[PDB]
Amino acid sequence: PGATLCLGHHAVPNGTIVKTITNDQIEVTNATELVQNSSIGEICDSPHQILDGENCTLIDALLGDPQCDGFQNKKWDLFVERSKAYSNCYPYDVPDYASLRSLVASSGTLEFNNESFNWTGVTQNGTSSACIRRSNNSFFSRLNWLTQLNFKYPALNVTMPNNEQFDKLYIWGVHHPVTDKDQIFLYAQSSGRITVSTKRSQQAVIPNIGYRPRIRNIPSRISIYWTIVKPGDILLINSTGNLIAPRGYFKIRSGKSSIMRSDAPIGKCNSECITPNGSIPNDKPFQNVNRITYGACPRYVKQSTLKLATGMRNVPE
Amino acid sequence: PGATLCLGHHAVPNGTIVKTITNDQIEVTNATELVQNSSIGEICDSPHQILDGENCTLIDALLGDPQCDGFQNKKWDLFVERSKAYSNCYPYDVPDYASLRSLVASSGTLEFNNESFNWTGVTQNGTSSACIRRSNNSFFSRLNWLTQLNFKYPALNVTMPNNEQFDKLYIWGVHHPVTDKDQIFLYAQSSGRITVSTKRSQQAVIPNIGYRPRIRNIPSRISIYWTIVKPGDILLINSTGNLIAPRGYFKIRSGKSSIMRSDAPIGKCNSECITPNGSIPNDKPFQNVNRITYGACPRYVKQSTLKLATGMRNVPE
Amino acid sequence: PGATLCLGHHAVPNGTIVKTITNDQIEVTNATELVQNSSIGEICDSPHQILDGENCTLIDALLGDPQCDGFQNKKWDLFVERSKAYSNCYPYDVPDYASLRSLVASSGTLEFNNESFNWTGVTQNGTSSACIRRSNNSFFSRLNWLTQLNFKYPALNVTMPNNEQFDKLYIWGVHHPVTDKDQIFLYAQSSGRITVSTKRSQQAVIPNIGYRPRIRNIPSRISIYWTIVKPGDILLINSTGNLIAPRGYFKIRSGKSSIMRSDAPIGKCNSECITPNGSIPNDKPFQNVNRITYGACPRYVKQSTLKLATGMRNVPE
Amino acid sequence: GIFGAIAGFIENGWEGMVDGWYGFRHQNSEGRGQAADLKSTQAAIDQINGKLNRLIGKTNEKFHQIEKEFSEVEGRIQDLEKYVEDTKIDLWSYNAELLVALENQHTIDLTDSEMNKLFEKTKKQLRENAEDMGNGCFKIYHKCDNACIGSIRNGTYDHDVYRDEALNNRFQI
Amino acid sequence: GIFGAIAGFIENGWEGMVDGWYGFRHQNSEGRGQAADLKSTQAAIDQINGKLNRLIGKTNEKFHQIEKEFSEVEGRIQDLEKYVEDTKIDLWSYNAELLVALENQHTIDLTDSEMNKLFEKTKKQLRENAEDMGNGCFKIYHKCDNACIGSIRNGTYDHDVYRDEALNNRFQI
Amino acid sequence: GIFGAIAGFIENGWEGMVDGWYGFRHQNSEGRGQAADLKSTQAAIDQINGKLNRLIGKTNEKFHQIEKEFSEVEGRIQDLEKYVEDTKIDLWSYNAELLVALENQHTIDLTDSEMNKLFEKTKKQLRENAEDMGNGCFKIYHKCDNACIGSIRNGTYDHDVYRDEALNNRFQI
Ligand SMILES: CC(=O)N[C@@H]1[C@@H](O)[C@H](O[C@@H]2O[C@H](CO[C@]3(C(=O)O)C[C@H](O)[C@@H](NC(C)=O)[C@H]([C@H](O)[C@H](O)CO)O3)[C@H](O)[C@H](O)[C@H]2O)[C@@H](CO)O[C@H]1O
Ligand SMILES: CC(=O)N[C@@H]1[C@@H](O)[C@H](O[C@@H]2O[C@H](CO[C@]3(C(=O)O)C[C@H](O)[C@@H](NC(C)=O)[C@H]([C@H](O)[C@H](O)CO)O3)[C@H](O)[C@H](O)[C@H]2O)[C@@H](CO)O[C@H]1O
Ligand SMILES: CC(=O)N[C@@H]1[C@@H](O)[C@H](O[C@@H]2O[C@H](CO[C@]3(C(=O)O)C[C@H](O)[C@@H](NC(C)=O)[C@H]([C@H](O)[C@H](O)CO)O3)[C@H](O)[C@H](O)[C@H]2O)[C@@H](CO)O[C@H]1O
Ligand SMILES: *[C@@H]1O[C@H](CO)[C@@H](O[C@@H]2O[C@H](CO)[C@@H](O[C@@H]3O[C@H](CO)[C@@H](O)[C@H](O)[C@@H]3O)[C@H](O)[C@H]2NC(C)=O)[C@H](O)[C@H]1NC(C)=O
Ligand SMILES: *[C@@H]1O[C@H](CO)[C@@H](O[C@@H]2O[C@H](CO)[C@@H](O[C@@H]3O[C@H](CO)[C@@H](O)[C@H](O)[C@@H]3O)[C@H](O)[C@H]2NC(C)=O)[C@H](O)[C@H]1NC(C)=O
Ligand SMILES: *[C@@H]1O[C@H](CO)[C@@H](O[C@@H]2O[C@H](CO)[C@@H](O[C@@H]3O[C@H](CO)[C@@H](O)[C@H](O)[C@@H]3O)[C@H](O)[C@H]2NC(C)=O)[C@H](O)[C@H]1NC(C)=O
Ligand SMILES: *[C@@H]1O[C@H](CO)[C@@H](O[C@@H]2O[C@H](CO)[C@@H](O[C@@H]3O[C@H](CO)[C@@H](O)[C@H](O)[C@@H]3O)[C@H](O)[C@H]2NC(C)=O)[C@H](O)[C@H]1NC(C)=O
Ligand SMILES: *[C@@H]1O[C@H](CO)[C@@H](O[C@@H]2O[C@H](CO)[C@@H](O[C@@H]3O[C@H](CO)[C@@H](O)[C@H](O)[C@@H]3O)[C@H](O)[C@H]2NC(C)=O)[C@H](O)[C@H]1NC(C)=O
Ligand SMILES: *[C@@H]1O[C@H](CO)[C@@H](O[C@@H]2O[C@H](CO)[C@@H](O[C@@H]3O[C@H](CO)[C@@H](O)[C@H](O)[C@@H]3O)[C@H](O)[C@H]2NC(C)=O)[C@H](O)[C@H]1NC(C)=O
Ligand SMILES: *[C@@H]1O[C@H](CO)[C@@H](O[C@@H]2O[C@H](CO)[C@@H](O)[C@H](O)[C@H]2NC(C)=O)[C@H](O)[C@H]1NC(C)=O
Ligand SMILES: *[C@@H]1O[C@H](CO)[C@@H](O[C@@H]2O[C@H](CO)[C@@H](O)[C@H](O)[C@H]2NC(C)=O)[C@H](O)[C@H]1NC(C)=O
Ligand SMILES: *[C@@H]1O[C@H](CO)[C@@H](O[C@@H]2O[C@H](CO)[C@@H](O)[C@H](O)[C@H]2NC(C)=O)[C@H](O)[C@H]1NC(C)=O
Ligand SMILES: *[C@@H]1O[C@H](CO)[C@@H](O[C@@H]2O[C@H](CO)[C@@H](O)[C@H](O)[C@H]2NC(C)=O)[C@H](O)[C@H]1NC(C)=O
Ligand SMILES: *[C@@H]1O[C@H](CO)[C@@H](O[C@@H]2O[C@H](CO)[C@@H](O)[C@H](O)[C@H]2NC(C)=O)[C@H](O)[C@H]1NC(C)=O
Ligand SMILES: *[C@@H]1O[C@H](CO)[C@@H](O)[C@H](O)[C@H]1NC(C)=O
Ligand SMILES: *[C@@H]1O[C@H](CO)[C@@H](O)[C@H](O)[C@H]1NC(C)=O
Ligand SMILES: *[C@@H]1O[C@H](CO)[C@@H](O)[C@H](O)[C@H]1NC(C)=O
Ligand SMILES: *[C@@H]1O[C@H](CO)[C@@H](O)[C@H](O)[C@H]1NC(C)=O
Repeated sequence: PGATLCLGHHAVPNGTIVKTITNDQIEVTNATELVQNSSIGEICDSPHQILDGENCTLIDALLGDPQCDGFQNKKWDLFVERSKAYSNCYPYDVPDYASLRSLVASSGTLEFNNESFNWTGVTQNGTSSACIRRSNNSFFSRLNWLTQLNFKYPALNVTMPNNEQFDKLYIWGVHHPVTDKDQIFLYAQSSGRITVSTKRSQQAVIPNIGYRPRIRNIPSRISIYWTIVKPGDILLINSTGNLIAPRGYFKIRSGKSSIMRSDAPIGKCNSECITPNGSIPNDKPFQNVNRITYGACPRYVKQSTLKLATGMRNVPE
Repeated sequence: PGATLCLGHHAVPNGTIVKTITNDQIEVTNATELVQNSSIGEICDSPHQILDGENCTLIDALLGDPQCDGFQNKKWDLFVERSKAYSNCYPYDVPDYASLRSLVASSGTLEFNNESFNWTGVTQNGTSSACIRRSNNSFFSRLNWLTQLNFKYPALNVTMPNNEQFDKLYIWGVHHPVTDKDQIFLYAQSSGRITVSTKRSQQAVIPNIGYRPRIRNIPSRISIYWTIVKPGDILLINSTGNLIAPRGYFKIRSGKSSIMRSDAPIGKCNSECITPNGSIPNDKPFQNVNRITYGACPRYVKQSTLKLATGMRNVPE
Repeated sequence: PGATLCLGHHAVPNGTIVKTITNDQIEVTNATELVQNSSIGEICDSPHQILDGENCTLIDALLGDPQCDGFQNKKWDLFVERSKAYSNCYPYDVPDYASLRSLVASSGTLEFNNESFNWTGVTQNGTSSACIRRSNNSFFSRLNWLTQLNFKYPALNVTMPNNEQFDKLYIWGVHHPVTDKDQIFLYAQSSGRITVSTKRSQQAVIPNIGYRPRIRNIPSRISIYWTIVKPGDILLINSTGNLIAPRGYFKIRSGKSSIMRSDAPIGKCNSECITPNGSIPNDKPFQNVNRITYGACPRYVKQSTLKLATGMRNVPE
Repeated sequence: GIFGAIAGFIENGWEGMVDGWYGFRHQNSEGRGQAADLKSTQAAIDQINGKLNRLIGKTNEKFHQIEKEFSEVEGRIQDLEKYVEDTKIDLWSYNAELLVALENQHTIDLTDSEMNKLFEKTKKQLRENAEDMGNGCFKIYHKCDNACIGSIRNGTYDHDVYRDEALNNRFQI
Repeated sequence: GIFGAIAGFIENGWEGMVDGWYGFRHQNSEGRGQAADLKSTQAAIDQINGKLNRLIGKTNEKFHQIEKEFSEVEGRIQDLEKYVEDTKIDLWSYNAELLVALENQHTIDLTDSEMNKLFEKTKKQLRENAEDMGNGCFKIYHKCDNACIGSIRNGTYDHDVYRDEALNNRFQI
Repeated sequence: GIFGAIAGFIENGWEGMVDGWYGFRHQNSEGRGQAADLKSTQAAIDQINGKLNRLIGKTNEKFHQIEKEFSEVEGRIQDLEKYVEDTKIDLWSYNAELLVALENQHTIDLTDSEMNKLFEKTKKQLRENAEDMGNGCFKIYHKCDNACIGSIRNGTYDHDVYRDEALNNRFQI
């Protein structure tokens, strides 16, 4: 009689379909998903330092819009800008806004140090009804609106050395009056000019008089500029009118900081990978949640699923 | 005696050489080519909507050069710009020409709506011998050359609201006169200024008086600018001279449209993939015809041939 | 009795660890390194034509700073800019410095041809104590500082045709005087203007009067511009003051030339691949020395080692 | 599979083997039974776990990058930002697709290989005492009780003990 | 090939087999003949067709991109546009080169495997009635006419019918 | 390995084989000895050299590119330059990692395959004159002196010369 001995392998009743080199559909005993397709719908407040902009853009927090006073001197790993954010101060633009936003975002700090600029012969601290702070006319906290004093605006020629061991970022501007008459009321002479320079750079701006559409009842505008001053260099401001002056400088750091546009709520939770949709788990190598990410994140791909076989071919009875 | 039974496989007298991991030359029974290396030398007019620019660049069709009047209000998937194209109107430049070309190309439409701007106090519809239409002095069809009236050019301060549910694209310009005297003849005052603004943007331009090399007997120039106005915003034009005014706006769309430089003739035929050399078949995954493509196209690679084995190793008798 | 016959394979006492699909550590009999991790610390002077900038940046060699006179008309495959380089002439900036540096670097030549511009009515060859050549006040060798003559600066309106079969690169500038008074001393009228044009381009520059920090006792500045003129086109310079004029043109070539920042010494040796660290051998497919390379180079990767198995699994006794 | 055992000469798998991936079924004088082979099972599992270790929990940190959504039309610079990102995503998408296809082909082939190796090992161990029936089973030509079957499974089967019996049974008429 | 049959222990292919990729040649009492094996042929063809299905007629649509040719010198922005494109093309060129090399190695190995599988299957079917001559041929130790050869090819050969005859022929002196 | 010979049924390698990669050890009436097999050795070496030929000394020339280090903060354009480069380096780094892993898996499997092929060839050559002991060795059931062993190694062994002797020794009691 004797015996029979058969060699074999397992199988399961509930197999899973995967792709190989030759078959786009072959059944195996088990598989695992490699594409993360969901978020938890909130941005976890740990372990990265999150700064929720609330009603403030980063640039409004920089300049010191009155609704943004709570942000002074704060740092972040990730600044979160909300779609509801709005400006509520003197109307302005920033030529190359995207670059100033980017460099501040990457610096990761709003640390500001006041400096005593010698503004002799002019009126300081100009304010407007377009920028209300504690029910009073006010202005951007970090900027100093200079105007005529005793119907004179004597030329400004002011120096600020950088004797620190770090770079200084200066934010300043030019006021564009609505009319030739308002030019005179504010600055005494018919035409202003600004020159801001260092040993390694120069920026010359002329105001452009004219009507713009009213914003908070203001048809004039301010244009914002910036200047970096290295250790051992000097800022020189030379102007005969229309200068919106700096009050000091921002520290500029380098590191891992950034900015993200998102309306996701901030949660009390811990997750390494942030997307605008919310934090995502980072166990999988790929994800199709969002191409915008911050932190230790799976790589964005177009596929909504990629199944890795974790068992043999399934061959049911 | 018994029998012999031999197992074997086919072979062919005409095998083909392919590459593997270890051999750059091994013979197999059959292979197929994965790199498309030829075009049919014409751009098929189907299934994409082709617009042949003929003697017109896209920008000349936009502004309304007289040879381009046939293009008014047309749409395209692919605008084809010919190397023979030439301008035949008032000499102009476009600061950031490449960007205006790109954004119009991507919009895919020349749809234009006239608007009634209140130009009181100036002469409208200025023309030149450099821009002949039906044998008469003329100008760009979409632009309105404003000049003095009764030796006066009273300041312009004109508004156009956008109460549509889409964005408007406005094209406008500044005339740069050859001399200080021609400045006076045309605009009455010695210096012009233009401010074009919205609630969200401003653009200020000053003319630059001087001689340029003559083009169609003209040593002056026009510089072209553009402004997008969103729903609920307003265009404000404030100017004391030198404005080349818009007559209305272009619709701005989003979609799959583009522009291509090519001298290939347009054919009556149907092909998904377009290159500057002509349409190419898209059965293969790769191509070495041109890195410039439009439509469902094989991917550009440097190789002129890549042979995929479609049979076993060939081992002839 | 009979015999025994055993089949087997070699092994070594000193095996090497490699990675496979399933194991990050498996021992094989032999392997070879695919990542080049070292340089010889000098840039070999062969087989590429190396130009060591020494104390000169490319832009200073172009303009003709006095320490750079030895560079006139030289060509290179690779221009090497040293971190110690410094300017020693009239203080200047170049709006879009990076682009001018790049286009000259890629052109690969400082070949300059003098041209006889008709400067009637002005003083030529202005010099300064900020730019000493052979112990005397001097200026950039390729630029011509024009000033008033007999308390007049009559308007300049000067043409230079390109009747060559190649493109010409022109370098020119604008002087920005420190004061309104120095404007008068130099140029006779209170305001200068420059227009430089061709049939296909125009550039209009206005000087900006003001104090900058002193460099070699100079609080004024020069801003540098450039213009390419094609065959059959014409350069037209139209100016009433402040022009720093070209003396001729640079040839502009196309080819394989570039520029590299490095402090590595130049060696008498032969190596195809250059990095800022020094030349590297190019036998391996990858390297982790530097992402900046010139010549036939291994590709930069993040790994410091990648071992390719060149033998079987090692299974010692 | 490339070794021809799983979905090949082994007609199907065994849904009732739940304590291993590969094993043995027998019929003899004392009944019929099943036992998992732990070494082959572990060899396959270790290889698969090695793949997983390379792919799971291994993400890369990125911080400030470029913008990828835009509220306004801009032209050339934005066209370039968009193209850089689309280019990147298509290359990573390709990498992911190829990786999974190669990994899965390899997992199928390696598990096929482990089945084949166990079959070949058993075949050699049995020497002249059994014949391969072609379906993953051996006909054993001698009395082989539960201890004997166990000895085959454990690698302690001495073919010489049974050879005379087996040869007589194989080569009779 | 990695299985050692094609361009291995099978000395060469058969140019005169035009109705299949793998098959059988025999010599017996009634003559010598050839027949294709359709199952092995189809297995190889199906795998190759599966590859082709992934690669042919599967192109991706792109629309407005960046410019890739330039009529004027510009410097920094154009340098970046050119580098982005050159970078892309080199990465796709690499992907294409590797894809074809991997695919072709795999096609050679899978077709080698199908030859080996058919050989192994036939070997097992013949049991103790034949011996492997080392060159892909079996010496069959019994009278095996056209119907008998046909039964081997069709998987209906009963080795027990011929075993006594075959053993007597194999193990004589 | 996927063929199960090296680090498989061959218990270990031979540190004392220095004149080839694969070979033979024997014991007979005249002593015990070793000889390398040159054909199998060369087959493995040729495949490995073919890989090396694709990877060594094959660099690509690049000239003027983009800047990759910056002395000043600039924002948008520099952000894009940096992202393009980081993107490129990560894609090449991935390509290098995958290439080496695939190449090394393949080198291990091909060298395993060559060992298996030599074993299978020898097995077939010996016909009914030897039995596979399961550890890469054959028991040869006839007197097989140095010339006889040499004939096996050289492919000139005539199994018919020894078959009667061998069958008598194999199938005795
Ligand atoms: C210098 C001055 O007093 N100028 C008077 C004009 O402001 C005024 O025009 C009206 O201004 C209205 C709101 O005005 C403020 C503001 O922004 O809130 C008042 C501020 O104190 C003043 N700030 C400073 C530092 O001088 C500021 C400034 O003049 C403008 O914003 C600059 O453009 O203006 C509102 O805009 C009205 O619509 C407008 O008519 C005229 C007419 O009353 O008198 C001027 O003397
Ligand atoms: C306003 C006016 O009539 N100015 C006269 C100059 O145009 C004229 O200079 C000569 O102009 C010649 C060609 O002239 C036109 C043209 O472009 O065809 C005639 C147009 O009607 C006029 N258009 C408008 C809206 O006024 C236009 C315009 O003045 C210029 O293009 C602006 O730069 O000029 C040709 O260019 C000659 O070479 C040139 O001498 C002078 C001298 O005759 O008299 C001015 O009164
Ligand atoms: C035109 C002239 O002579 N102007 C005099 C001023 O230069 C002078 O200001 C002093 O200038 C000092 C150094 O001066 C030079 C120079 O750069 O070396 C002398 C050059 O010959 C002159 N070049 C030309 C072509 O005219 C040049 C030029 O004026 C300036 O660089 C333009 O900004 O100046 C040094 O800078 C002193 O600090 C400064 O006071 C004043 C006062 O002496 O007299 C002017 O007549
Ligand atoms: C130049 O054109 C602009 C645009 O049409 C004119 O601006 C408009 O000026 C009027 C009159 O001051 C503004 O009306 C005001 O509205 C506020 C609040 O809504 C109200 O407090 C005032 O009593 C007054 O009604 C109007 O808002 C403004 N329009 C825009 C779009 O800004 C400008 O007046 C023109 N200039 C001249 C000199 O004609
Ligand atoms: C940079 O700062 C310097 C110093 O403050 C400025 O120079 C000064 O400019 C003022 C205003 O234009 C000059 O005043 C005028 O002086 C003339 C002299 O003839 C007089 O007639 C006018 O009535 C008027 O008062 C002043 O002379 C001048 N001071 C010095 C010491 O040079 C310069 O304007 C500033 N530059 C910029 C770009 O703002
Ligand atoms: C400033 O320099 C420019 C450039 O040399 C001078 O432009 C030239 O002006 C002459 C005289 O008007 C132009 O000649 C004209 O040519 C046309 C057709 O070819 C003809 O119809 C006229 O009868 C006359 O011959 C010449 O084309 C023009 N050159 C360029 C390059 O534009 C300009 O006149 C100078 N200005 C002063 C005030 O000196
Ligand atoms: C924007 O539009 C407004 C309104 O049209 C312009 O304001 C007006 O500008 C004109 C021309 O400069 C002024 O005329 C001048 O007025 C003075 C008054 O002392 C007179 O002496 C001169 O002879 C001349 O006629 C006018 O006063 C002024 N009108 C109003 C209502 O403010 C403005 O110029 C335009 N802005 C731009 C940038 O084009
Ligand atoms: C406007 O402000 C600037 C910046 O403070 C003033 O520039 C400074 O001017 C002084 C006086 O000329 C310069 O001092 C000079 O230094 C050189 C060599 O170091 C020496 O040869 C002279 O005897 C003198 O001591 C100083 O260097 C310069 N500072 C800078 C940063 O450039 C300028 O004078 C002010 N203008 C007015 C009209 O007040
Ligand atoms: C381009 O070159 C032309 C020709 O040189 C320049 O035109 C000339 O400009 C000068 C200086 O402004 C004019 O001189 C002035 O003429 C008036 C006439 O009423 C006189 O009252 C003044 O005292 C002064 O001398 C001259 O008329 C004029 N010449 C010609 C032939 O048109 C033009 O200024 C240059 N353009 C630029 C942007 O530099
Ligand atoms: C952000 O801005 C919103 C909207 O302006 C603020 O919510 C409003 O606050 C006003 C003023 O007290 C209330 O009268 C309204 O009830 C609110 N309106 C809406 C639509 O919610 C909000 O307080 C601001 N947030 C922060 C953090 O300052
Ligand atoms: C995460 O957010 C992105 C961006 O909002 C979502 O992608 C959008 O999905 C909508 C609705 O299906 C589409 O109309 C848009 O085309 C997508 N937007 C963009 C900018 O691509 C995505 O669906 C979200 N994913 C998850 C998992 O929540
Ligand atoms: C399609 O057109 C391109 C671009 O004109 C051709 O590539 C050019 O070929 C010429 C002639 O051999 C070379 O001198 C140029 O270097 C190439 N130009 C560019 C811009 O790369 C290409 O040969 C054409 N291909 C086909 C199949 O027609
Ligand atoms: C490059 O510049 C350096 C530094 O200015 C030069 O070296 C100096 O030369 C001066 C002037 O003769 C000497 O007095 C010093 O001894 C040197 N100083 C230092 C710090 O080395 C050098 O000669 C210049 N090189 C070239 C090639 O011109
Ligand atoms: C080649 O030079 C590069 C650049 O200087 C070196 O990389 C730097 O290494 C330093 C010191 O370890 C680090 O602090 C920097 O982060 C690196 N710099 C940059 C710009 O990445 C590299 O180490 C050198 N390699 C060799 C082999 O010499
Ligand atoms: C090979 O030759 C045959 C017979 O002439 C022909 O039909 C076939 O197209 C050829 N194919 C290849 C791939 O060489
Ligand atoms: C074989 O091994 C199993 C598992 O350890 C053990 O239970 C059994 O007793 C062994 N049988 C024999 C016959 O060696
Ligand atoms: C084997 O199959 C073939 C093909 O269907 C058939 O023609 C033949 O008669 C069969 N022969 C035997 C002996 O079963
Ligand atoms: C086998 O080949 C070797 C190597 O060439 C040779 O030295 C030896 O004499 C041969 N032996 C026999 C028995 O053929």
